[PDB]
Amino acid sequence: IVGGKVCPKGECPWQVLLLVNGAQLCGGTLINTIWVVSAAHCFDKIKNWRNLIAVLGEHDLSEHDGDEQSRRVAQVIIPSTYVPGTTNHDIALLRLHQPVVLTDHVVPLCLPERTFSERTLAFVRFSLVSGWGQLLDRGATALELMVLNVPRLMTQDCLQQSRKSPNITEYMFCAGYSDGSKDSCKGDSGGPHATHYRGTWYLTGIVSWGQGCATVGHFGVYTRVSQYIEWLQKLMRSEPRPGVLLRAPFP
Amino acid sequence: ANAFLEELRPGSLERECKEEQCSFEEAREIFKDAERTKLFWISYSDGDQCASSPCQNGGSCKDQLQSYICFCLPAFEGRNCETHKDDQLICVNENGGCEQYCSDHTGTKRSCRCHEGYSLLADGVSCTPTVEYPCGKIPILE
Amino acid sequence: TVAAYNLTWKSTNFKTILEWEPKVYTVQISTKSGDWKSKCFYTTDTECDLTDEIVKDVKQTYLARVFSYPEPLYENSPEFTPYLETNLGQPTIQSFEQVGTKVNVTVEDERTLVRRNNTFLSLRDVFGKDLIYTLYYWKSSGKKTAKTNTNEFLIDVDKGENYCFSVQAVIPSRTVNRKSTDSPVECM
Ligand SMILES: COc1cc(CNc2ccc(C(=N)N)cc2)c(NS(C)(=O)=O)cc1OCc1ccccc1
Ligand SMILES: *[C@@H]1O[C@H](CO)[C@@H](O)[C@H](O)[C@H]1O
Ligand SMILES: *[C@@H]1O[C@@H](C)[C@@H](O)[C@@H](O)[C@@H]1O
Ligand SMILES: C[As](C)(=O)[O-]
Ligand SMILES: [Ca+2]
Ligand SMILES: [Ca+2]
Ligand SMILES: [Ca+2]
Ligand SMILES: [Ca+2]
Ligand SMILES: [Ca+2]
Ligand SMILES: [Ca+2]
Ligand SMILES: [Ca+2]
Ligand SMILES: [Ca+2]
Ligand SMILES: [Ca+2]
Repeated sequence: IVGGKVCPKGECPWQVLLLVNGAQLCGGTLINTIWVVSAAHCFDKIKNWRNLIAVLGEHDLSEHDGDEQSRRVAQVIIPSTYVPGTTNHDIALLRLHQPVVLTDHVVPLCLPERTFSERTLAFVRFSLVSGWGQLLDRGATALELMVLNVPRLMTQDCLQQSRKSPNITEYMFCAGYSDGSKDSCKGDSGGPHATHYRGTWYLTGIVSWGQGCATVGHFGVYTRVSQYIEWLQKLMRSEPRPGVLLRAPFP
Repeated sequence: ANAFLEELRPGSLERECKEEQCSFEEAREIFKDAERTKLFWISYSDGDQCASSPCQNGGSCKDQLQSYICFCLPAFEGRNCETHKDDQLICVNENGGCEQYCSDHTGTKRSCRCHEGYSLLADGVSCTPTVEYPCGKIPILE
Repeated sequence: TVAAYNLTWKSTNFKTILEWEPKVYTVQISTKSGDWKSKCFYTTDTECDLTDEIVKDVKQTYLARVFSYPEPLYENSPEFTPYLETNLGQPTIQSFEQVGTKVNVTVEDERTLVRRNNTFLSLRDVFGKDLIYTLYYWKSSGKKTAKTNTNEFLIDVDKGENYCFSVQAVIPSRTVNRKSTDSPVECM
């Protein structure tokens, strides 16, 4: 996160930290006790699939406390339309080996219904993005969970307001600033773009890609979660398949 | 207007334009100056656009130059107050006033729903948590 | 389906209607950092009244966009700041009393679409010191002018001779649309 602030411990309870072989890999979003939504590109270079770990209730990566809970990721589901090294369909559904315990520091973000997300949430102007990603485009990552409020743009506006690169599909949407001051960044990939509406937060986006980080003339791009609600729900009701990695058809 | 021999009398705006309808020449015969006659004539001859009573639902019309402006009562909008504010209870309009989910229904009124972990209150619009840790709420802020 | 175009604001005394071409739509309005609000749902008119939305804060800058139906095709309107752009209506001379060598000319404090409590605020209520009125009066072949910060003029008159008056509502700080049209003429 470029240009944001530390999320006070406990005010970003659905945020997830993903680690491979103990190394920081990406962010994610808890949506119930056993499922986590993250970005598919986070897994393009994984080799030891039995070494993915999801940590909840994390905040400061330099201190350990009782709010932290770790779980092996039993399954990583990606749309079978996603292509490593490309931008479209950047989403993944992760099944934790064991459910996490819901506490004051670990709570799931609501997965909304498709139409509510399309016709209402899509027009709430600001949403929060968060992660332990880079603080500067060139820079190193953050030790404390960082959060940033960003305004959403309809795609026609995003393109018109951007310099002339992957295409913004209907499975994406832009959010942020083009003045070069605020954006999420690479290490924030897979983390939540959460929208607040009438007392409740809902998952509307996933940190996905962008030109550099907070590059002038560009906006961050996020997976448009409303297009995957049925996909995520059918899968969540599915039986655990052999092997960690699974590719499920989409639609 | 002009009646038999009235034009022998010097011009009088009251008698001819107020108490009567005066043409442009009678008006010019009064102000004499062209720029003055036009300034007077532009309004005098405009007409009252409110004549047709365009404002609906108890609105109040205010005439302008070749146009009007409708002032409406609270529950109305539109150029002519033709829009009923109390008839916009659909899901696309402010989420049907629902706290969470909104379902339109052709003919009848819209219904509101809630996400798992919540339940719809008796007001038909609000949702309340049924679990201790419902999704979307930040415990330490609650 | 084709995207609306030539979106134009038509505003006077704050009655604000968004118009467009060509002759099913839905309009959304917002301030640069507020949520988007839908208006004129699936209307087949090529216009939409937005008065109730903009009078909530006339000092704000709104942006509107017209969606089209047979993300949706849409077009943005120009930005619109009521207070700096709503056209002042045609004023009216309310009265003029003479007192010897002077004459008081009073301009009517016209109502606007801006609501506050159970009422409509006047043009004065909304602009305060920002609004002045100009007077153009004559008898003689020349014209004269006087300006005022209130809704009243106090001028000198040569006894006996007849006078005619006309007023204009003006907001001097303004760049564009700074003067209303001339009021109807009124004479003694
Ligand atoms: C999923 O696709 C991409 C993800 C990421 C890394 N993830 C990421 C996440 C968020 C943002 C940001 N919001 N500014 C920026 C970056 C990157 N950037 S990288 C090479 O440094 O890792 C690129 C991606 O697409 C290819 C591409 C090519 C050219 C221009 C744009 C995109
Ligand atoms: C009332 O009169 C006005 C002014 O000409 C007209 O435009 C309206 O449509 C009519 O109802
Ligand atoms: C004019 O204004 C409208 C708003 C209503 O008050 C009417 O009753 C009145 O005549
Ligand atoms: C991610 As872009 C379309 O603003 O360059
Ligand atoms: Ca820690
Ligand atoms: Ca006559
Ligand atoms: Ca006559
Ligand atoms: Ca007569
Ligand atoms: Ca008379
Ligand atoms: Ca004549
Ligand atoms: Ca005559
Ligand atoms: Ca004559
Ligand atoms: Ca008129």
